[PDB]
Amino acid sequence: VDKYTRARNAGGKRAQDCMLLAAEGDSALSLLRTGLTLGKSNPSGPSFDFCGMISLGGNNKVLQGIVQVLGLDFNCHYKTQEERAKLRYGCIVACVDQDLDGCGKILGLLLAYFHLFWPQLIIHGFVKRLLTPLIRVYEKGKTMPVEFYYEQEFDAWAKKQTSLANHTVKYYKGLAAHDTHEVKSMFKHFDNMVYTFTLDDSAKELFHIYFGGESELRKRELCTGVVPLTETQTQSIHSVRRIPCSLHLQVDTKAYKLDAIERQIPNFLDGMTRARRKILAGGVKCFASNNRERKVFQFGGYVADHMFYHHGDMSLNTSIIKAAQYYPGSSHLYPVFIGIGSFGSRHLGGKDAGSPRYISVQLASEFIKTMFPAEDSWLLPYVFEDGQRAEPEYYVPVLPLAIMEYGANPSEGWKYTTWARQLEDILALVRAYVDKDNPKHELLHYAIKHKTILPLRPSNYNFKGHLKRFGQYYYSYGTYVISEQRNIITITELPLRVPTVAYIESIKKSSNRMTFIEEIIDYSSSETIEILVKLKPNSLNRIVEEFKETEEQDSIENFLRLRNCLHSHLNFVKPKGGIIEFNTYYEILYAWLPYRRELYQKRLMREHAVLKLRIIMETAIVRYINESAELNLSHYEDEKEASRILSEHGFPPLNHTLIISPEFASIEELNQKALQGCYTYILSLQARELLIAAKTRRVEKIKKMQARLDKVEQLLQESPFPGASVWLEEIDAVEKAIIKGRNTQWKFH
Amino acid sequence: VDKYTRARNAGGKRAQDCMLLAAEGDSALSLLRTGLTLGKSNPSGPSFDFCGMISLGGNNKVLQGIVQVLGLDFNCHYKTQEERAKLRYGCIVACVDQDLDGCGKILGLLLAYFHLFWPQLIIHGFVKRLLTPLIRVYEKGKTMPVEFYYEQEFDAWAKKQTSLANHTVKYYKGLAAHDTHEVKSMFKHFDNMVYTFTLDDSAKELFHIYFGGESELRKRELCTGVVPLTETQTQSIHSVRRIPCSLHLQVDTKAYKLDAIERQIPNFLDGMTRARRKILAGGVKCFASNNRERKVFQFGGYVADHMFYHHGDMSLNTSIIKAAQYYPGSSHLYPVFIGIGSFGSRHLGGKDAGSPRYISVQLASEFIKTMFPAEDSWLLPYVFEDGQRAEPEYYVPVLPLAIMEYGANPSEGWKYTTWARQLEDILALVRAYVDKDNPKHELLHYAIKHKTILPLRPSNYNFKGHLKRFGQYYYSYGTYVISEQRNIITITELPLRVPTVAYIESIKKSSNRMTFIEEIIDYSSSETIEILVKLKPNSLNRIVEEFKETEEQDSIENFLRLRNCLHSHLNFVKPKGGIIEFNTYYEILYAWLPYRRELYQKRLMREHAVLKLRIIMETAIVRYINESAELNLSHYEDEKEASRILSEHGFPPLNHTLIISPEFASIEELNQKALQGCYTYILSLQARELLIAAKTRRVEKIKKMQARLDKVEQLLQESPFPGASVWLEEIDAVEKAIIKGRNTQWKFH
Repeated sequence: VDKYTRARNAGGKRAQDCMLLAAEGDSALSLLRTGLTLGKSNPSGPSFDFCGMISLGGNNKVLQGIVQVLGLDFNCHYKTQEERAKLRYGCIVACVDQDLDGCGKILGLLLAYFHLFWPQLIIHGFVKRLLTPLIRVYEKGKTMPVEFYYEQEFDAWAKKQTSLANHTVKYYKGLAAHDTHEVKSMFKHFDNMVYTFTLDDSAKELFHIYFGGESELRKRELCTGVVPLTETQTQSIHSVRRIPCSLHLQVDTKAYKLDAIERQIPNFLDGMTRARRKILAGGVKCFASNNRERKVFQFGGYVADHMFYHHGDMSLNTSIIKAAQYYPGSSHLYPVFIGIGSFGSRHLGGKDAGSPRYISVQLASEFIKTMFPAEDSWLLPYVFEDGQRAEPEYYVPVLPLAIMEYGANPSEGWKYTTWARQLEDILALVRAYVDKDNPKHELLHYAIKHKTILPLRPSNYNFKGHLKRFGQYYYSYGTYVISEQRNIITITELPLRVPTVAYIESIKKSSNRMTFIEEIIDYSSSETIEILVKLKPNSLNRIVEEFKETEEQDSIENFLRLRNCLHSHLNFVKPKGGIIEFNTYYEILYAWLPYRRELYQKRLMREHAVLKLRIIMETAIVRYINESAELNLSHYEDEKEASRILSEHGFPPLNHTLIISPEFASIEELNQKALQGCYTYILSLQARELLIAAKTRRVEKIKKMQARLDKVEQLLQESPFPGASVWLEEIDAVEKAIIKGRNTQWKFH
Repeated sequence: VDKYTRARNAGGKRAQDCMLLAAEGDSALSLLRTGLTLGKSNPSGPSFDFCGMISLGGNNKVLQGIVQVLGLDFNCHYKTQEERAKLRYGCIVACVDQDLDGCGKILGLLLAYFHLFWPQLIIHGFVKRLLTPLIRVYEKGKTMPVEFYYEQEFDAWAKKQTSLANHTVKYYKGLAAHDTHEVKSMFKHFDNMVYTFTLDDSAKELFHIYFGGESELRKRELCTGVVPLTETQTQSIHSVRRIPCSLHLQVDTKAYKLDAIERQIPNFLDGMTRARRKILAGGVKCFASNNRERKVFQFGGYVADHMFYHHGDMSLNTSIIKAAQYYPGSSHLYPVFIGIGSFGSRHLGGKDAGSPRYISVQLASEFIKTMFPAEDSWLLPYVFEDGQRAEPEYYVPVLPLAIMEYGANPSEGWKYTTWARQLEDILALVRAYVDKDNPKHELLHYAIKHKTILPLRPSNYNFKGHLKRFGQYYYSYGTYVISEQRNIITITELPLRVPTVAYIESIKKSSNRMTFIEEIIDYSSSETIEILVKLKPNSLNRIVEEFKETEEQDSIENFLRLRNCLHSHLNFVKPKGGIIEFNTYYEILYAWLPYRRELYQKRLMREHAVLKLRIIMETAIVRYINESAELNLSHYEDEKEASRILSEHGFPPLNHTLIISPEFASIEELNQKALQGCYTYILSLQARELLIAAKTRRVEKIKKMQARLDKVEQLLQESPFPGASVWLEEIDAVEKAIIKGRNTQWKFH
């Protein structure tokens, strides 16, 4: 009875005709109230005579709320027609958003709830949804648009079209996006919009997996991607208006389950989540003209406007602030921004940063120009947020960046914990893989059979303690000095990633050792540690007898808790989709190596093709320079006549815009679109560089481009793989930028 | 003992030398820890030997926390030197932000707390603050900047300068904005930065007013503006490093008290708060090139980036949504945006809007182009957020917009409630004031002596009920029909601004009238009301005997609560600063009328001056066209030589950039800057329009501009005030845009 509008004929004699429109949220209910009492404007349509509304967004108080209005009995089983004819409504029709959230959450729980208790209602048809168009394309002529209920049904349409300069493509992911014209239009044919769920005897196991525990089988299920619906499946759905449970659950609620765990766990190619990749791409795009200081809320507003960030601002502001912190033992070891201001210190974990009204930010632009090179950002797959081009799917850096900066996730949802690796020990291994004159190039012999002779040990940069390997795990230690005059113990270095004030409180709470120490003061600097622990008198002789001299840990380093264990949970997201757990750090590096050399081969192949057709166009223009006298265009002022004349004298037609600036185009689109254009690389000249003193320029340009094409053709013939000698120069420029940044305190003066 | 670092010599024998740096927040404490243990890099500076730190997170647990570390006794009075020499520190030194918040809140409460209990400590000097530069200007040459502690001390500096093309002006409103170089630089001279508070025997009454109740005297105090410090006062403060309590409280904590009540109460010129004025100016700036659709979070990100909005996004998103709702009885009656989507309905108060990920927005551009005309946005005073030009101080519309759209504030902080006024009754009164042939132009005879013959009654648009005046107040009524067959009462119209679902719950809670009715169902449309109240049998004869037939209210309209009283609290903000309460709606209109005609006079005077110097420049160029033959500049290729030659032949030097585009410049800046420039309106020609076929163009342009100057000179000589005939045409275009919008449901097709 909460937000429930009762139908007129509900519970009476014609209660087998009624529907119960079950909307999620509260704006969907406003759309339904607009559509149901639409009036005399459509006589053949629904109304409140046979439709009632109830809200959702609640085994809770809400799922016991539709039971009270349908008259459902838990003890019944509803097998025959006369036994399920004592319900107060004919069916339920769900009204959810077309986005990742509504069809994953509300429909998924409602179907699982009906399958758990009354599975004979999904059979014979009682749970229905209604689906509203996703994409509408509007012509500049006619008023009735062309509508698509799935995105693949739009991709199969617009691929077969001409230039879409007269069409407006418009996406509708939520029910609050439909205008009054088109919400009036959807309630013309309300009955051609209601689909029915069915069972297929695989839904038993699939409802067992995704809902109701069994986390082992969910971890076995979410390892692969989200395979979208094929063409014959969508045609078979539209033919009979019946959708199976297993297709909707596999496609439309696996995708929610993967969307929820992809904003916590980072991709393993670049080490970023989705929001951090938005921040990096918006920072590359923002600071490209002038590298001027922007404040943090202004750069956050830029990223929200231009990279389509729709999850609040305080998450965005703390992600902008968190990335640019450079204290000892921070999350980023190679930050992508420069923190002009006060971004917090090591003592309370970066939580004492300034307000984002006051602090500023700017790019690194010597690190970020060299780690993520700009001529490979045109070869990466991108995401599309409602038809507009946002951030890429994944960057591929030069050096394996998922194991270089160490960070965890600040939640107890999913397990993820990375400790950094030695830069001097990843560079030796990468340059053993790439270079052929590097004497340890038998790495290939044990990159397959795992026979590993080069090491990867943890970072120990910005760390004055010790790291020791005890059997299987590494341990970090702190340092201390003892004054045997006035018995103050001075703590000078805590172990890795341990903030100071939480350490002080952890000594405060342990009462078995608070009964020895008297007073404790933190006189530390902003980046070093100096803690005085003043002990009670006659204490040092008996704390040795309480806390024993173990070989792994002496008497003081368990008295003051100066030992840390480096547990490491390596759970990552695949590029195509899924979840992968790795179990050593060698495997993350091995996976990274295959992907990067294919970007070297792709961008060299792309450059080779573009140089081919640049040379073709410039040779054609020089040939027009030679015999320009035999073309009296002064009386050929009609464009089609000069076009037909130039078609006779062997000149090729060229799409000159796509030759000058190939913008995110692939190799095959360059091959099949650059030869279909007009003759406006000749018939659009200034007639100012047509003389002799500019022909030498174009002959020299052809000379430079031909030499560069010979250079690219000898780069693609190398050993061990194409583009190898390009990638060593990139490694050297990266490590010079990192070395120039480490001895400037990452300010780059 | 909460976040307290004990000074090293505190409480001992040299405890008269120590300081207690009391920082607000937690980033200030990181700055102080960076500065105190700065090391051997300055030997003559503070350290932890004689300085301790304590935080001020917030008569509480924190103000009893500095008592415990200073050793303050409530019963003592601390009059003589030997009685205040038993404290554990020498003084307290406050470290607060230079912004509106820190110096208003934390210093204000700390000074009031010390004045309430130990007033003999402010005398003889115990409460000190620390002053950090506000503005630094950096030269492209030298490295040491020029520093300013007050803003007036910067305005008196930069006014006396030359062109600031080699200086970078940089503002520091918060303590987290100081870089490493300059936080190291401020701790060189730490002792030239600590100022001491003193009493002046007016602070007794001023501490009595602002702190500790007495809201009557605060309402009497905040009626005027915030008069900033004069030059001789700041020089007298810097001479002896003593600041009075009364100057800091009057200037720096009145300003916080006015900043807090200026984001709730709107200005009376335009009817907007500060955030809504940011949204309007950013919407005018965003949708100016192409009036496309932008989603609400993208337009919010634009306003945060370009108009300097620093108060979160959900306040901004709900203000963008409330600025475009157009249901019956909404806040805006003339919304400034067009709501492409679903922005909520009248039934639950417009709080059932869509998510701002999905809904879109665009400008009105026929209303907003005519109410706020674009050639007066260059004559309004603006605000400056850290040296950059944000939103104006106040718009001045055409029609008095504070009394046309009715809205309240959704809080119990300050009283503000406006009910709209009849458009047909404000237009008659404004056009009686402006026009001289309008026969009721004796409005001037009783705009002074208040003798009022034209009325202002409430709106009754989008309202099907009744409005009746009973003595002093207006009352709104609802409608109903009674079926004497099956005793359902059908409610068809609720009174003004009353949402439906809250009305239903208000009938549900009253148990003395729920004992008669038994069902109540809501079959309303999106914009009309239809509620069925199904009563128990034999009920209608006795509800007449419970609820009497008063002349003001019959038996049904107090049974169903269909009567509303129109209380109206008219509290507004002045343009200069302050709080004004008005007590009728005539007075708001009278105040608005004087301001608008001075903008007509200002923009006509501005246009007159610009046309004068445009005619001067174009006449000079035509004179150069005449005798261009007598200037052989072919061997005068040196620019200074041709400049000195053109200075001889009567040609005036003109700043041509400021003549072509006068950008926010006043009349006197046009008069004293347009005559000091170079001769590059002649010596920068294309030499393509120098021939005969372009001289006719410039002679015709001089003809048009001379006719327009005669038109402006006869507009400034009118009656009753200059620019009167310009303002009637604006009223007619406004009311045609409003009439074109009311019968399109404010979609403007």
